[PDB]
Amino acid sequence: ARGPKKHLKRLAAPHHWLLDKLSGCYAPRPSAGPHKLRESLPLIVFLRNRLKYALNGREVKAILMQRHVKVDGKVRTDTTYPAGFMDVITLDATNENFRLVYDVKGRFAVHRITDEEASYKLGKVKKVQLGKKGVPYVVTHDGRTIRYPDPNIKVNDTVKIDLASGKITDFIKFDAGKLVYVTGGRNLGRIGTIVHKERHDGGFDLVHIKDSLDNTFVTRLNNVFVIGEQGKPYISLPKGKGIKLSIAEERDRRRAQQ
Amino acid sequence: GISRDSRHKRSATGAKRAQFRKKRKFELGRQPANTKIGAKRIHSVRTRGGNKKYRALRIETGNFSWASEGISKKTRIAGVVYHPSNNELVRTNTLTKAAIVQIDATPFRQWFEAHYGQTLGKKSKNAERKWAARAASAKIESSVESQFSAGRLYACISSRPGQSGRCDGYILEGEELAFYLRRLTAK
Amino acid sequence: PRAPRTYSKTYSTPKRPYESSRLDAELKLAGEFGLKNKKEIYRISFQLSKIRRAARDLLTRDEKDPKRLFEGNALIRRLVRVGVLSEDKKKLDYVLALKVEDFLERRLQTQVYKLGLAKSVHHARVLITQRHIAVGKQIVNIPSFMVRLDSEKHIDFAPTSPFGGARPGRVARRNAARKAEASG
RNA sequence: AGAUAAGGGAAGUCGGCAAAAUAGAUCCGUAACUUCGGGAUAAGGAUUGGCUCUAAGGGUCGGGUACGAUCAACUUAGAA
RNA sequence: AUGAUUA
RNA sequence: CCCGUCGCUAGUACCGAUUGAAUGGCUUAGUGAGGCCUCAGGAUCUGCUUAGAGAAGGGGGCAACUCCAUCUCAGAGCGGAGAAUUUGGACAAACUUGGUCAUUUAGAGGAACUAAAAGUCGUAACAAGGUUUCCGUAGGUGAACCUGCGGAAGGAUCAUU
RNA sequence: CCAGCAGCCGCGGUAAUUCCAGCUCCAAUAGCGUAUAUUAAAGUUGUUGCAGUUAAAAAGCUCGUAGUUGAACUUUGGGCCCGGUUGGCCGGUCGGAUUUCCAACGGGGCCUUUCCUUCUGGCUAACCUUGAGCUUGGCGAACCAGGACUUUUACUUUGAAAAAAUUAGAGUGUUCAAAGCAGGCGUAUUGCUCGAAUAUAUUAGCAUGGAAUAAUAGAAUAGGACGUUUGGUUCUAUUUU
RNA sequence: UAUCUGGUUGAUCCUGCCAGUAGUCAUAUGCUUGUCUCAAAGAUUAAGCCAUGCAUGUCUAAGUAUAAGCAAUUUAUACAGUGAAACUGCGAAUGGCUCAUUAAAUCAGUUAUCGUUUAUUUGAUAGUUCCUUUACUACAUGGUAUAACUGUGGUAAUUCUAGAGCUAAUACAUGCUUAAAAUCUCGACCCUUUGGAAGAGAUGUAUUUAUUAGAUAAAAAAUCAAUGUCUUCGGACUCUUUGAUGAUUCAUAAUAACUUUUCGAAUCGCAUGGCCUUGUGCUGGCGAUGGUUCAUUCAAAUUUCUGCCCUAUCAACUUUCGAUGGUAGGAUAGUGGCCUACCAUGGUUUCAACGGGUAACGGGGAAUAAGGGUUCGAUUCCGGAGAGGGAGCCUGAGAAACGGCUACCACAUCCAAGGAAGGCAGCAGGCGCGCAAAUUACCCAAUCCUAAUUCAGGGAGGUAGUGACAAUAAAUAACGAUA
Repeated sequence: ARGPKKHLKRLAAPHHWLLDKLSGCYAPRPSAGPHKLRESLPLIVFLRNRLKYALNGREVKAILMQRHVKVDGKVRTDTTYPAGFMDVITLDATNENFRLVYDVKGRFAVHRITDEEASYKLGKVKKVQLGKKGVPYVVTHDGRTIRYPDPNIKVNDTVKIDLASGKITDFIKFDAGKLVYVTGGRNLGRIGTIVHKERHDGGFDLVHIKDSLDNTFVTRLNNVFVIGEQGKPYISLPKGKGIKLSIAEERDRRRAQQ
Repeated sequence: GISRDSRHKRSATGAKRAQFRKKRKFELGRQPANTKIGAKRIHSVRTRGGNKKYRALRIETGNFSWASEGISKKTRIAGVVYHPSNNELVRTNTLTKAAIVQIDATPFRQWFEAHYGQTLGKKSKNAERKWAARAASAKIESSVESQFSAGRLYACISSRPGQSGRCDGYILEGEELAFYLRRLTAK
Repeated sequence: PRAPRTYSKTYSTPKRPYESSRLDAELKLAGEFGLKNKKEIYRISFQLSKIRRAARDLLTRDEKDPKRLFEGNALIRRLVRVGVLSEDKKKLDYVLALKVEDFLERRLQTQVYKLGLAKSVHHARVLITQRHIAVGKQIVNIPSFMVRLDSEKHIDFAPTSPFGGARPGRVARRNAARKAEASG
């Protein structure tokens, strides 16, 4: 439409932000950033509709502008910045550190953690190439662009980063039998320990994935996110850890605590 | 303006599409260049995304490569003598890509003399050693040697001067040289 | 631009209008249960049809089909929670079988009459709409309530009217002031 | 006997009588009606010089038990 | 050969 | 019970001289604005290079003579930007003229159809309907209709060893 | 037989249950009628699911292309086990849950002439490998990277995917309801906390287990498959010298 | 909640239609109208015309301020507080309105960009720019306006403008400033001949062209053109280096040149700190702005497969003057008949091409039902199209823009007749058209967006008013005694 869009109505904003269909006919458009529009949680909806730390967008803008807030160790004083997947946010006041991960019900969770657990994160490599002057480099899922990594690091691997620089603390390779996390689709929030995969040369490599109740499924290799080895996650995980129990067990569950 | 789309053409079955939209800016075209020789004129044009586009006109000199030697020198241009697309470009002397032209041959000759020390047409220890080592490769073939006798050498333009502002190309050798001299001599 | 508010009706007119059997039976029901509107009766029949559609399109499916299990158990639990269905008839065919009289007997107005605060369902109607009643610790002035039997335990009069105290009455004070002036 | 006439255009006159206008060639386009053969050059429009070029169209002699040499016509199309 | 309208 | 001509009233559509009329779309041809692109144009402003003099000022042979700045004015090139105007091209609005496609619409008159409480002429059909009806084709006549040739039973016969 | 009523039948021509008023009564109820379009009715569009002797509807009859449809047959059979679902003595818990179980149901595997792709590798696997009953050495997919022949579809199962809103539907006292996605619980001064499910989603496209049904090519004037073989032609090609 | 009924007959069974019946986010109208909650609303005929008034402007600590603007520095002699106008930089291409066009076209799901542009964000990223490169030149930093303003003014009118005098920049035009090594060329000279070489020019990025590398299933022998490592010159010979892709002339590196030469900070705010060779010496922090390349993100444009109403009283269509392909070139941001030159004659069709109509924008969806289905969908969300009909183009990353210009056509306005200014299918409001449709109101409080930016602006949006379009709940009466 004659140029880029700038506005966003409600009901075109995604579902998993859980924004209400009343309260004004406009929605927060994620300004461009290190994550996409849809698989991203803006800081306005974060502070205003996950924590209730503010009540009005002016107040959230007040907080972000007076710099009580900081994501990835930087203030980031824009009201509609995409706080995407896996990312870290640090609040000096209350000394909290939120981590942005998924839950099995298909929503952006709120993962409370400490300052040292904030100082490292995880990032799936999105691709690898050779930059100018013969400098091999890679680029992750959070717009982070990193130079001179290990030659062992190839595509679909994961890296653990220092957050004071963009350099690497260490890496994790891709192979059969590694703990993962899913990000995209019906499987949003699962945690499922690779059993095998399949190639289909020409497009759409698929991966067989199962969580610890033996329960399996299949997902696209660009929707998965590998988090380490079986047993230990490399980070802390939210309540449930990606299981997707039945509807009836959860009804009975709620009827047990009431 | 000149469009570049297919909403003004017919479909493949034979149906005049209807007029549905107005012409756009992301479907435009522009006039040809009709690039000539002498008194270098390079207008630049603003394009989609800034990204300037030096529309050559009247271009007098250009770059030319000799690929068996890998060298590349600046040279004048006598004129075009063959163009596969149109003899009109040949006659009217308009430089484009794939264009068979004649060049001065003086930098290649003098470079050959300075590099190998071997005469055409018709002392120090270091230069003598250099030429003695580089021998057994001054034996290219008859057609290029004859053209160096004449002082007018056949080159193929491989640039797109209306898109780049550079008439650049390479000398013909061997097979396509023979092909183009056959095409030229057809009478 | 305003996201449109969902709305959906809650009743349905008779297919065939003038059939004396239907009319005299539903008039009997309205004049016994203290109603003004064939609309309320149709509304109740529409609810019954909805719940039966759930029962029908569930019992078509085999047992241990988790959809059947979940939806039927939720339907049973809410229907027993409101009390129109019993506490020992949970086999889903009684849900197919239920009656408009059961829905009306679970309403508030006739409930008030069963508890004995009325002497007539019309007295219950005016008591409800004049707010001399509350089902919890909050006043309600709507007959169609569908009490949940916990409500039965929690019934009381209106705190802001006599028979549960705290004030003598509007027209009571009016007559008292009139007679105070009259005696003087 | 031959010609030309501003503005108008058959108002002249028995009547457009006389005169004008049209006119070759190439390309485009072509109605009703019909004995289906025609009507039809229907109607109606465009182009046409000079000069410098370019393209195609040929004849005959030549090959161990694809191509060359040589000779002469105007035809058509196209571009500056 | 035909027997006007309406009941 | 029923058919058709003819007669009166009203409606609906069709044919129809009028090279009918208007409205809209597509469009050959001709003229063709306007921007854009290319060949020039050159008002105008402006930087540099010298360029000699009307003659002050000071410094030095202190006597003629010399050095440079100065208000002044040609003259010459070396350039930068540069509008009006201009050649050629592609885009192509709009007008004129024809053609064509559709949508409504006028019309002398001609020939139909339908509706009308009690119009005229017959009586074709329903009984073997008083010449058994009907089908096709052809001719005829006020009108139904009649007649010829073949066909059917929906016939008035399921029937002559 | 006027005024007029009446969707349809019909009423009204001096005894109107139909017209216009009064009374009564009924229907729906802050709504009720009318006009026009549309859906159910409508099996009066017929795939489910119409009719064609006479009610409207079998072409005069035959040939014939596209289209639609198209005979039967090719692996069955049996055994042996394994483990999952359903109940089932004993209840060995005071309506939950256990063992050997009489029974059923589909699943996984081996053999019966049943290769239902194998070469390089590392796991050598189940290791004939056995040290005294917790030991050194069996045949690579059971882990993988690559080559390889991978004859085709239609169908069907499962999954990925189908933007929200909408529809169905879990939970929720908007005081009920339409709604909405909120709310609930404290020692009510520090505060704590479950939600915002799930399903449907035509055709088409992707992976996927199956092999009934329908076609689909293979080997017949053998340019037919395995061939450790044996030659010749051909190019490619790592290690060294 | 898988329902039937009245009407052809003297009566009967049937076919078959009419009529009844129920509903509609289906409209109009009538008669009546007390309440709470929620809320559509000039689409249908005219995408017919529009008065008036609004609807997009914008700054910090931080681009430029002598406002001859306002408070007061007294921490400040250049200002250093606040601050209109103006230059600059962004945005004005989003939003909002309508549904006229358009029937493989838009659109929906689903692919690709190994075929391309992309401001902004987000992550990385310019020791190499003095070219006889030694006097050729300021690098504790270089040149020019010009607005605003001063005053002179000119037209009847315009968001009309000229003449003269200043002055600014992150505006224009220019421009140097830090190592060390390493290969090529020349090449003085010794001359060696095994051949060694002083001294000199280049190398960053970007454009354009050409070349080379960008890889690698397995093991030994015979030599040479000249030994190559070090030598017992018997030869031990190992050591050696290149990533991704399903797949590339991919990323990337290096040779040889092209360029009228791209970028490589002459910008700005706070706090002002340390070494002493005791100085306007040298270093030093937190930021904002901009900048070449790459990746990312918001996009954009093309694009694969499948699907659209009625019509054969539309059966052949396309190709003059592009239709189908090929080659080459131009143009493009890029592929491609997108356009041109030449050549081959192809491409679509009863499996419904092509032509006509459409009270046709498509879809998510809406009404109605047991199932199957039929009808509608301008209309809140997604994608298209348009700004009275057409055509063109500037600025920009992004427009074929209409609350932007230029022209033509039909409309229409102000005229002191020379000329000037416009497109409500934006919010209100008016005429006409009709069966058919609201106030010329209040606010940026929320929801979001934009700017230099927390602060401003926003008829986007929210609020109230008209409102029986539809939905939810629900008053008008109840309870005693006496005949």
